Amino acid sequence: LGTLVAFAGGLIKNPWKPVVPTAEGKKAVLWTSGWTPRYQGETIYLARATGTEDGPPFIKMRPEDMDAGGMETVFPWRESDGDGTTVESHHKLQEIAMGIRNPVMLI
Amino acid sequence: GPPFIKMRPEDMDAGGMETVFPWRESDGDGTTVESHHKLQEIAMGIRNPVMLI
Amino acid sequence: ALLRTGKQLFDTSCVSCHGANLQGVPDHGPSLIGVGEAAVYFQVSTGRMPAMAPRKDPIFDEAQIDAIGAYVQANPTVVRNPDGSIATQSLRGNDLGRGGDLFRLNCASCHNFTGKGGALSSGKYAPDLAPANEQQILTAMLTGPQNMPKFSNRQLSFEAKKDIIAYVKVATEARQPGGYLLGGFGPAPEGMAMWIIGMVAAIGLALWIGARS
Amino acid sequence: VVLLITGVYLTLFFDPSMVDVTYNGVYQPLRGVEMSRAYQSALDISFEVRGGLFVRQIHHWAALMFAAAIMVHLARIFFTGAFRRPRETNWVIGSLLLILAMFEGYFGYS
Amino acid sequence: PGIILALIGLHLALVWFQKHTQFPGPGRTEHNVVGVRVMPVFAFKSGAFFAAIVG
Ligand SMILES: CC(C)=CCC/C(C)=C/CC/C(C)=C\CC/C(C)=C/CC/C(C)=C/CC/C(C)=C/CC/C(C)=C/CC/C(C)=C/CC/C(C)=C/CC1=C(C)C(=O)c2ccccc2C1=O
Ligand SMILES: CC(C)=CCC/C(C)=C\CC/C(C)=C\CC/C(C)=C/CC/C(C)=C/CC/C(C)=C\CC/C(C)=C/CC/C(C)=C\CC/C(C)=C/CC1=C(C)C(=O)c2ccccc2C1=O
Ligand code: HEC
Ligand code: HEC
Ligand code: HEM
Repeated sequence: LGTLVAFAGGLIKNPWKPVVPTAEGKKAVLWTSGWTPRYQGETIYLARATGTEDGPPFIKMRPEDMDAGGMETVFPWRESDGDGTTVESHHKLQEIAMGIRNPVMLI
Repeated sequence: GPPFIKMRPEDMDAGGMETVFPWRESDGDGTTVESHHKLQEIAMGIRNPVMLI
Repeated sequence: ALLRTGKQLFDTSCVSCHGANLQGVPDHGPSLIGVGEAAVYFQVSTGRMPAMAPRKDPIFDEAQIDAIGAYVQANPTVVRNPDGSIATQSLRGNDLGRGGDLFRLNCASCHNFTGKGGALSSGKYAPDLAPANEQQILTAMLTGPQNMPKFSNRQLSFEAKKDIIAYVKVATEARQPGGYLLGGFGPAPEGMAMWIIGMVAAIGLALWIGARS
Repeated sequence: VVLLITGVYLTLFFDPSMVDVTYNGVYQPLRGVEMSRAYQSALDISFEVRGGLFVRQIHHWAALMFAAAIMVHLARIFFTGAFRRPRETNWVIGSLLLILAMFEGYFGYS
Repeated sequence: PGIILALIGLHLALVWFQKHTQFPGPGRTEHNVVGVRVMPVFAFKSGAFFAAIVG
């Protein structure tokens, strides 16, 4: 019993421990999205992807940048991430891009 | 910003040894991703390091 | 004389559907006010126009179409060459990777990884992208035909559109380096080919080598 | 047996990492795209090793033939009754082999 | 792969030591095996089938 527990105990992780910082404390990953506010009043833009790496891979959106029959995929911008020129900003934008609950359909 | 800085003759004493690498201005400081990669390729080279005494 | 020849050609075959002032019959046709010459070019050249809807041969041929387009615009334009012809190779772009990312994000959900067809709900489907030219692709994504979202030029820039056009024209006409393309879809044709070729040949070899009774 | 040989070959070129990189390879329609190290390793096997595409296609076809042959053999055993009293344990072993092959192929093409 | 190799070994060992089944026929009985011996014929046929499948 001892050896079985010590051999299988390194894989087990608690899914409900609070690790994600939000505006109301720390929450468990499976309850947060990336659209979750962080400091009680932060502006999170609906940014769209450009598919290029010139300076921005995410640009803001104005209401007149679409027609009455279009659909756009948007992500959370959070201006403090900046365009991806520095390595830090590039990493922030990449963690924006690789999030399973990030994409949103705007019609 | 800099992982590599230039050298002048007076930046050393008569009993000093220093490891030096090839700079090539066009690499710049490692602020952008391309320059970061250039500097990484400088640092990971098996015939790059030079001993200056 | 373009506006004149356009109206006469329109009043003969188009007023029946949409209207005398191009405002839309409540039962027959849509409004057609805000649409430009690009919608007229696409819908007519692809033969989808005058109808009672797959692609077919166009009835008006490259001059009547331009006249009708100018007329409808006079009450999104097509791209032309500096000599007045419609652009064919000018619409290709040079950033194939960007074009492919944009295609997989915006377009591949309905057509395919490589522009094959797709099934939609309750009848309708998305066609194959092989028989379309560059101007037709441009006008398609500019006007947004039935059940296809309309991609404004402000949400998808002209350069991004040109990159997407280059990517689809490469993905539709490049030779496969691995043998016979089994339909462009995934492992369903591959499992079919397995069961029909490999297992049949193996079982025939077993029948030849072994005995039976 | 063919799966074993071709997999041993394939292990000399694969890097199973999820760290991200930019392609900058020979397949131009993907130049400049952010990918993982595993996807780039598979693209390299396909496009820059002389024979790698051939070998991995042999590998995938051998996997499909493996599964189909196992199913046809199970059909023969079941319909002829070769699973009765003396050979029930061998029936059980074959069933375990079938489950294992299913999951091994699933992990393979991922 | 290791587990599958071990199970295939045990499977083939059981098939080898519990002799094979056969269909009812003229000279066939619940107590004998009618067929061909390994050495000249069975190994030849098995190797030829292996080569054909690889092909
Ligand atoms: C015979 C056996 C199934 C009996 C099991 C007894 C039963 C009590 C066990 C419990 C299992 C439960 C209760 C239900 C089982 C149903 C299912 C969920 C089982 C999961 C896996 C299962 C064990 C696989 C068995 C399937 C079966 C044994 C395959 C044998 C097929 C036959 C005998 C091959 C003969 C040669 C063949 C016909 C040559 C022509 C090719 C034809 C068209 C193959 C048909 C065909 C096949 C078979 C495809 O798999 C396929 C996949 C993708 C695309 C197309 C095809 C396709 O066309
Ligand atoms: C000795 C040496 C290797 C040590 C190495 C020395 C060292 C210093 C060198 C270092 C180098 C290292 C790094 C590498 C060494 C070697 C390396 C290069 C190899 C890498 C892998 C390589 C590519 C593989 C090549 C070899 C290949 C070409 C040969 C394959 C042929 C073999 C494996 C066939 C086996 C067949 C099978 C598994 C055996 C089963 C027994 C037979 C088939 C009976 C089966 C069978 C049974 C059992 C029935 O009961 C039955 C009942 C009713 C009907 C039919 C049957 C039936 O067929
Ligand atoms: C009543 C039969 C009918 C005929 C005839 C007809 N149309 Fe249409 N048209 C429709 C219908 C219905 C639609 C709605 C979209 C669809 O069905 O694809 C449409 C769509 C269109 C559109 C695009 C609408 C949009 O929102 O972008 C244009 C442009 C158009 N028609 C112009 C024409 C032209 C040019 C002709 C050539 C004489 C023509 N119509 C003849 C029925 C007709
Ligand atoms: C499932 C929604 C949908 C999306 C998203 C979509 N398409 Fe379409 N597309 C369609 C449908 C449905 C048609 C058929 C229009 C018709 O029949 O009038 C079509 C038609 C077309 C055609 C004309 C086909 C022909 O035969 O001339 C082209 C070209 C095209 N789409 C390209 C694109 C491109 C490029 C994108 C990405 C910007 C895209 N599509 C995104 C559904 C979609
Ligand atoms: C025994 C049953 C096996 C099955 C059913 C199986 C199946 C598969 C399949 C379907 C793939 C995807 C091929 C592709 O890229 O299209 C794959 C990939 C791979 N297999 Fe296997 N395989 C088996 C055994 C092995 C073994 C024994 C090894 C190594 C010793 C191996 C090594 C690999 C490697 C390295 C890859 C990734 C390389 C690549 O995808 O190009 N496989 N496997």
